[PDB]
Amino acid sequence: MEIKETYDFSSIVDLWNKNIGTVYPMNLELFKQNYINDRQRKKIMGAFNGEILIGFVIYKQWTYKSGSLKPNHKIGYINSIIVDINFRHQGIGTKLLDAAEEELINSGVKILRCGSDTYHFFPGIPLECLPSEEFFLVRGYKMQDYFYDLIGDVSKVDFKKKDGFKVNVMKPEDRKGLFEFLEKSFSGRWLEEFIEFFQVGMKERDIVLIKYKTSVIGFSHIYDNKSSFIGPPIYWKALLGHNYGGLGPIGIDKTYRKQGLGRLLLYESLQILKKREVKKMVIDWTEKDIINFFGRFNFMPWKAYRKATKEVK
Amino acid sequence: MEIKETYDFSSIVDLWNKNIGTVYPMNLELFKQNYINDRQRKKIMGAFNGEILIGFVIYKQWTYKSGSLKPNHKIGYINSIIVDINFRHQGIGTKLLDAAEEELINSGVKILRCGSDTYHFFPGIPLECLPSEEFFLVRGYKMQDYFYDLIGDVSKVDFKKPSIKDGFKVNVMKPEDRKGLFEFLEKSFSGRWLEEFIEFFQVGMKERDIVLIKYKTSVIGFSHIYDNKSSFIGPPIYWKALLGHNYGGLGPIGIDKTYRKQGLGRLLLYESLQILKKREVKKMVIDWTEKDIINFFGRFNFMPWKAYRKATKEVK
Ligand SMILES: CC(=O)SCCNC(=O)CCNC(=O)[C@H](O)C(C)(C)COP(=O)(O)OP(=O)(O)OC[C@H]1O[C@@H](n2cnc3c(N)ncnc32)[C@H](O)[C@@H]1OP(=O)(O)O
Ligand SMILES: CC(=O)SCCNC(=O)CCNC(=O)[C@H](O)C(C)(C)COP(=O)(O)OP(=O)(O)OC[C@H]1O[C@@H](n2cnc3c(N)ncnc32)[C@H](O)[C@@H]1OP(=O)(O)O
Ligand SMILES: [Cl-]
Repeated sequence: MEIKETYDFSSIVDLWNKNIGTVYPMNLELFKQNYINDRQRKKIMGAFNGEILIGFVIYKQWTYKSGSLKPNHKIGYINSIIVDINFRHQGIGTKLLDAAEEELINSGVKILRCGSDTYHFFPGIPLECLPSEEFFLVRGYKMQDYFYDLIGDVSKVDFKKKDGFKVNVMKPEDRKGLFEFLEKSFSGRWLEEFIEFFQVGMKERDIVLIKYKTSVIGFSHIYDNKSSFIGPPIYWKALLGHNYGGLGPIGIDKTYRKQGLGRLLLYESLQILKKREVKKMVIDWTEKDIINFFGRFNFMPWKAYRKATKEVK
Repeated sequence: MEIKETYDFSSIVDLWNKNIGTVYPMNLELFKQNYINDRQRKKIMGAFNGEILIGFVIYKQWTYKSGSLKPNHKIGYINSIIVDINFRHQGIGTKLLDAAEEELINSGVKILRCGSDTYHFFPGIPLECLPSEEFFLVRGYKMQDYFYDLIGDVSKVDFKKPSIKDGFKVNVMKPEDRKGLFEFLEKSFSGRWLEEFIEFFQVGMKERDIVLIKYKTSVIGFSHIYDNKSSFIGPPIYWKALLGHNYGGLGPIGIDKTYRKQGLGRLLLYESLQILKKREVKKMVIDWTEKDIINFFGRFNFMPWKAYRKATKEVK
């Protein structure tokens, strides 16, 4: 059994699907999009029996800026790790994770996270992967709070509907105002996302803006089967059926919160998706305390993910 | 707004599907199967605006024996409660649960449970219904541990048979094994599983849905398996609308206490799955498992799919 670098994305995707594809169905397009475009220092280590892939870990160090933020080099990530089911409990996972942790630690990482990376597949350890929590815990990762992907069917329910506030799809002329808003209200990871996604296929039609007069005060990113950029809400579209969609992120300026404007933006974003003939759709990577906000629109927790962090000693 | 008894199963199914049908797709065949054949003292109270159902609660008291066991009349169950999305936060849920609880308390109930009933739809509060936990908490229910439904695709993996001791062999049930099945169950699982065997055989369960393990001639264990031909719809295949073409399921599975911890369960499981895999089964579910038993099933590539939280209110 050899441990060595690999970039055979087809072999990886095949193994992923054989092992967890029922719940995290992976296509090669998504895998490539996410891996090739990520700007962090990144590596894939594979476990091999001769030329046959029997497991892999993907891992990253935070070395690229996030909007107005400079990289914190102390932070590393396990994007994913999977050993094939017929090769479990032989030490391969341990060897893979050791290789990745050693490399990260040698490069200055002091805090290791399970998912939550740029171009993540996972916000945290999936509930479907709950048995792996024992493997991580033994290896010094602390199990923290939960995040949730929510699911709803916008075709299924009708909802009932403020001076100077308007919500419309983005037009190309809005670009400048969108970026000023982000620089001001969401200047980290959501800003970085907007910058990078526009360089790899996101259209203005996927963005809804709420304005007060001329000024942008919040946004959503929405998804359907015509979107070219494949974002987290539609990662798992194989489970969502036909005319699938998604929504996230969504944010309002802190100054304008708690007066129903989030609710208006959400309502109008959904109506737009509804008129695009969307049915089943996902809202990604929510905290518990915000579920009810989307739940008023009949969204329910679908998938859960457990945050998990190892402090290097 | 009016609260009254209802048996309009169609309107209930529609309301269910409108509100939670993306993750718990209900149909009338399943609903009727589980509601009508339940033998407990049972009721549905509906909430209505004029003629229109806007909410319901289904609830039960343990009044019917469970195999060798007498009922414990102190246990009541909330089988399900759903208020329509367009009428939430108006106190309808409170009203319905108040009436359900009051009736149950007056018949001698001291322990109220969220799901887990006979002919349940849920083992506990679904994780998809997590925001309800807070609703139940306000009422004095206490949140305990979790159960899981597991999922796998038995078409995608091959396993080496586990190495088997002489005298043991595993076979689909035949119609004469019946006598010795019930002797095994009376001896080894004489509550809920015995009872369900009794009842399920009367409403379409078939020998082909049962696998049995034997030491020479004696029945030492069983599994219940399911596919698109099963006419009894049990827990593993409740949500078969989410499982695609050629769905299946497995559960319960049990080994006589004296034969445990020697690999016999693993053999029973392996062969039960082999049978399924030969029947062209693809995605399948294993229902209502505890955390300590997930990895027994996980060896065969099963993964937790749905989670339910145990929740109990003590009447004071
Ligand atoms: C951020 C994320 O990626 S979250 C998603 C996590 N991934 C998954 O859940 C996918 C499914 N699971 C898996 O792929 C695997 O179960 C993994 C990756 C979690 C673990 O890989 P494995 O190769 O089984 O790990 P490994 O065999 O090193 O360790 C498992 C146990 O077997 C033990 N072991 C090692 N060698 C042997 C042996 N020869 N015989 C028996 N046991 C052994 C290890 O000591 C370990 O026990 P411990 O945890 O008590 O120390
Ligand atoms: C065992 C099982 O069935 S588990 C599955 C449970 N069901 C579900 O999850 C299905 C989806 N959810 C629902 O159908 C609903 O949200 C339910 C059934 C959980 C709650 O129903 P509702 O009718 O909205 O509840 P109800 O209005 O009585 O009270 C809830 C809240 O409404 C508000 N409220 C209560 N009464 C009033 C009133 N008269 N006017 C305005 N607001 C009110 C309170 O904020 C209360 O808060 P709390 O939840 O902290 O107590
Ligand atoms: Cl941000």
